[PDB]
Amino acid sequence: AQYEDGKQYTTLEKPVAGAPQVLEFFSFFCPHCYQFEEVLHISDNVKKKLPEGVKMTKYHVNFMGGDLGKDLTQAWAVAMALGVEDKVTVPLFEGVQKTQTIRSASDIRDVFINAGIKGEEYDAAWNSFVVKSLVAQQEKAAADVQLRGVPAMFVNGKYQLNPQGMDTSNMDVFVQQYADTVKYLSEK
Repeated sequence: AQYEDGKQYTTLEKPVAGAPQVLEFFSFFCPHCYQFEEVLHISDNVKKKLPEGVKMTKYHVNFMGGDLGKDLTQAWAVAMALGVEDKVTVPLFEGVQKTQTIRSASDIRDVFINAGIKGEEYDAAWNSFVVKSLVAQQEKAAADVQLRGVPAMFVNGKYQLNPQGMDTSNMDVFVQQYADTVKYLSEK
């Protein structure tokens, strides 16, 4: 075939029921996630080729960057609740990996403040139980697939993207191949 299990994707031998349709994991500490987000715009290009009626979910993970890592998962919970993912993603990536000015929860918060979320609104979110459950979900979803590496994408709880088996000569070509795989898996 042209799409083979084990070549552009793998199959979970322990499929996850009731999963988000398209589910992506990242970490602001993860160098390839940095590339995926601002150089490649994977999420964006996947969305453009996804079918009618498909929800795209993106979650942060704890297992990189110790204490800041968890903080970052809480702050991504905040970003989701306030619907400001689009406004903090880029400055969080550059804060952790480029400029290295994010060293504490406080520095994380600054990115939000500078992006126009108000202090009280952020702090309110930060401490809210609605955020607490969104942290739970991120953890639960990573747990359900025993996730040990990012970036990572799963489709319908049963297939996992395998980017190491796609050509990386051309970056544009890598992305289309990646997205087309997701669409393929989506229709399966």
